[PDB]
Amino acid sequence: VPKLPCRVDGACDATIIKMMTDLNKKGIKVASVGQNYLISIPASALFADQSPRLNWASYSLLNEIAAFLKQFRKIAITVTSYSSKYVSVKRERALTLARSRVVSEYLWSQGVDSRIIFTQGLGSDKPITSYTLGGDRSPNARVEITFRRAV
Amino acid sequence: DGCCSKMGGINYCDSSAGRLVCNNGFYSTCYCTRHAVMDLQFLMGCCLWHGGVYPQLNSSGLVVCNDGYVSEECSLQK
Amino acid sequence: MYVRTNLTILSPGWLASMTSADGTHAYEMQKSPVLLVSWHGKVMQLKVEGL
Amino acid sequence: MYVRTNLTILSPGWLASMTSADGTHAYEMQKSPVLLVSWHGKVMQLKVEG
Amino acid sequence: YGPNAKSMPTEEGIPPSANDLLLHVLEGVPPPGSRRLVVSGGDARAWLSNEK
Amino acid sequence: TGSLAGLQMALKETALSVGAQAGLAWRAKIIDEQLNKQARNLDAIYDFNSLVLEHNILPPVLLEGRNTLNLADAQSIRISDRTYKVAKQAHFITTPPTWRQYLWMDYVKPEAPKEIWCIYTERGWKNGIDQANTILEENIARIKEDFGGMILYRKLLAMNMVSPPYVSHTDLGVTGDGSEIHIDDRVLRITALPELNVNSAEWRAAVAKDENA
Amino acid sequence: MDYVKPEAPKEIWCIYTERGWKNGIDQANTILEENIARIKEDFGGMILYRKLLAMNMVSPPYVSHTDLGVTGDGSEIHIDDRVLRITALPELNVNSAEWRAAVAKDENA
Amino acid sequence: TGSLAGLQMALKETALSVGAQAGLAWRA
Amino acid sequence: MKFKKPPINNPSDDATIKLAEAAVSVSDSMLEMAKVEKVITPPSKDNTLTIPNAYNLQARASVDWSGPIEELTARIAKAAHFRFRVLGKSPSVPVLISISTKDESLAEILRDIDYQAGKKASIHVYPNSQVVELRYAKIY
Amino acid sequence: KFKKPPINNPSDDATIKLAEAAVSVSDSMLEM
Amino acid sequence: AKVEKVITPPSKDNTLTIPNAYNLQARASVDWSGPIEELTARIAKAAHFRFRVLGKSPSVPVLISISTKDESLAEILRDIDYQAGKKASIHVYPNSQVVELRYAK
Repeated sequence: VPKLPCRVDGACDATIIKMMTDLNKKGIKVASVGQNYLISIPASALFADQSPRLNWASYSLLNEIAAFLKQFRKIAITVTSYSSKYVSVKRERALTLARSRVVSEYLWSQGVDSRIIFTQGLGSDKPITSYTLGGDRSPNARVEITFRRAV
Repeated sequence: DGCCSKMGGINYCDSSAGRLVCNNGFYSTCYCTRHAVMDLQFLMGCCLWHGGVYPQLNSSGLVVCNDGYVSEECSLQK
Repeated sequence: MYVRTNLTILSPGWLASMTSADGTHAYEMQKSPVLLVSWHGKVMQLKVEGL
Repeated sequence: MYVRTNLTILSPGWLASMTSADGTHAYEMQKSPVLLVSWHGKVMQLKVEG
Repeated sequence: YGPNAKSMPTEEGIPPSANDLLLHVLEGVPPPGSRRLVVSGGDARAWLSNEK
Repeated sequence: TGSLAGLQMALKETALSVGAQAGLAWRAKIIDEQLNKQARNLDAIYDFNSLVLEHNILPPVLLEGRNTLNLADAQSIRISDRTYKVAKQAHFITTPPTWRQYLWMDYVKPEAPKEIWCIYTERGWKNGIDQANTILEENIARIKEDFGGMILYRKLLAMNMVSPPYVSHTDLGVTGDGSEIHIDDRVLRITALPELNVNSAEWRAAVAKDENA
Repeated sequence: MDYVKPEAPKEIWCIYTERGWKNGIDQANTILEENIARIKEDFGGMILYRKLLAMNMVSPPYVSHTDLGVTGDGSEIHIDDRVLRITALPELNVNSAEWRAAVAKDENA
Repeated sequence: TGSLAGLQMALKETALSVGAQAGLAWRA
Repeated sequence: MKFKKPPINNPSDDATIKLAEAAVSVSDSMLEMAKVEKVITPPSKDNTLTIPNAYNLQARASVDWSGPIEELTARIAKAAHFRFRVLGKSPSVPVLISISTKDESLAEILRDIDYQAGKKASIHVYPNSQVVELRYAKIY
Repeated sequence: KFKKPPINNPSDDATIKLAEAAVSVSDSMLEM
Repeated sequence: AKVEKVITPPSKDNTLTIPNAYNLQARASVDWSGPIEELTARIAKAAHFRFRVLGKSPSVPVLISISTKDESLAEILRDIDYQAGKKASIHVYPNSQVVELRYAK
């Protein structure tokens, strides 16, 4: 007992509840059904107007999300990016792929202990809302990070 | 001490996974059996990666492992 | 053991058995401190002391 | 087949085997129409009729 | 061969198969006469029978 | 001891010895209460009565292993795809077995008995509880062995890899002398025990379809 | 390397305790260096084997396998017995007339 | 004896020997 | 905004955990081999032919019984207002049944008893004479 | 006024799984 | 690894292709470890085909091992062809509804 570990290291239930509550008040949607977890981020809080260039201040938010992801134990993470319709199908397929590549790289640079990270960009193919009047301000231009907690 | 803090407290030990269950439906971070997936990387003792310590008692201080290797490292010096 | 009853012996396993004309059973079996019987569709236990 | 030789039989696979004091071998094995042997560093083949 | 030969020839044959105790080990029943070991860190059981 | 600047008991065993027994007995009682609560479900699950063969013969117990390798030493290996073994042989029974001879745990109430006494009595209590759980797990493995071996026998008899037991009965008439008579003597004897057959040319396969829409 | 925590214990005591500390550190470094030499031996010997097999100076190991069918008696069966045995160990060849050389070019511009 | 918090004669045979005989004779 | 996940039951005991884990493996071993045996020998006949139904075989019952066959069959026949019949000699090793149902008709109870009897006994019903008949096998 | 629950109800996530396994085994017995 | 690995082109791969008849798309569930002829005959009988054998069975039979839970018979036939190796082959004719097991001389 004094030399076996007593819990998974660096993890606490109060810290999980605290950070989930803070993220939901800030505006990033965190949801859990069963043991699957979803984090949904609006694209306006991360990128410039449809360019794959991060602002300098959004790295604090990515750091906060990485500190959340270190609390669990997991095997695979999927990052998928979706955008809104601008010019053709190809331009936003390329845009969403670039956005997901950059975000998953910074998450891999920080110490998330996953075995696989998959990245894909779906363009503007799967909308979650019929109100399509905004540009990048629209609620259906987003990045979603999904995973399953393992044991 | 406090495993399910900011949850409802301990419900029970799930021995199939080796984990505690809190009073909301969340798995805890605390272990409750020894056959749980703990991520062990650092182990003590000597004659690891051999058979272990051959249990004869020696007049001198040499420590010999079960496959004939001699641990000079756990052996006392003169 | 030699057991005289009109219950049905289920568990410990007997060696020989006879039955009378009115439905009484007699069993010869090895020794055990418990017997498992069926009464009227219900399984219960009988306890044997004095071994 | 029971084969008596002092070559070393390599490929076809045997059932029982013996060696003498001076190095002659006797083997019992299943049937096959070819044997692959190597004598003192050199590989060759034998062809068996009958 | 007389009482001095120079030596006797040497025999080998079929290598023996797997030890059939592993069928009981697969079922989870310890081999008879064995003793228990304590395993920590994962889902496994272990026994010691004949210094194996 | 640590760094360079860092360089510059009988009640013990008596506490463990009274804690282990009390923990073991208490956990044994709780296990028996949980077993007695669920008595009908276990009778429905471990139904030995509906596996019995023709003349009230208990089926043999068979074991299976797959994808087998043995490294006998250096220079030799032996591999096989499946192996089957007869662990126990068939015999006559008068009563079927029940789960109680496997799963029931034994209780005798132990009535045979301060700064650090409490913590070590408590540790002994934990050790006794853990030991009882281990004992129960081995019992579960044993009952699973008997039921799984018999069930595997039924499948291999269906798939024509074992032979059934062959039984002969002899009818005597009215036998005895003038001091004792038996009216209808019959002697029953099984003459061929079940056994695996090595002729692979008669083996029968089973292909199960699914059909929908 | 093997660790067991030693819990088994003033004018000139300090300097000699410090000198003993330096001696123990130096001894540990020497032990590690011999271990490094040993792992380098095993890997370098195997790597050298691959090069000489490519350059045709050793022979490969020759292996034979025998297929038995369904074997056993009526109390125990094994479905597909196969026995594998390597019959020729690798060895250097002294006939120098079959040896093969390797000349590696470079080409630019 | 019981829980963890729970843990934290010649006249005998002479009485049985005079009672058994008297009960047996009276019932007889 | 307290987070909660829906199934919150009573606490569980690890013996019940271990028994459940054994029972699942027993159940799917059983399922697989029953599929094999059904594929190998297809059944052709049904005991509706030997036990047809009638009026006042449609009274209902719920039963939990663990004994010999004769008493239960006699109780069912007496509840159905039928005469009861035994054919053959009862064997020395008794024929044991175990029935645990809820709300089925007496014809269905009789058909399940007949299926569990197996090779040892049989049930027949004659509705024009109002007779339930149990006959033992000519074995031993 | 009052509607009590069944007295032996599988109100436990291990007891539930045990009871479903007990159901399926007996259904398989009937198929056999 | 790039120097040492040998591959075959997808044009000259000797494995039986999926015969895409309608009767061979039904799902099945097989556990078998034994001779090849009886399992192939059962697969053919399940597909309402005929089954015929051309060649001579050897002294030691050809042993395969199939253990699957949900799979169509055409790919089960493909696994039988792959595991048989050089000693036998399986041909499917979907006009005259027949499968054929051919031994190697």
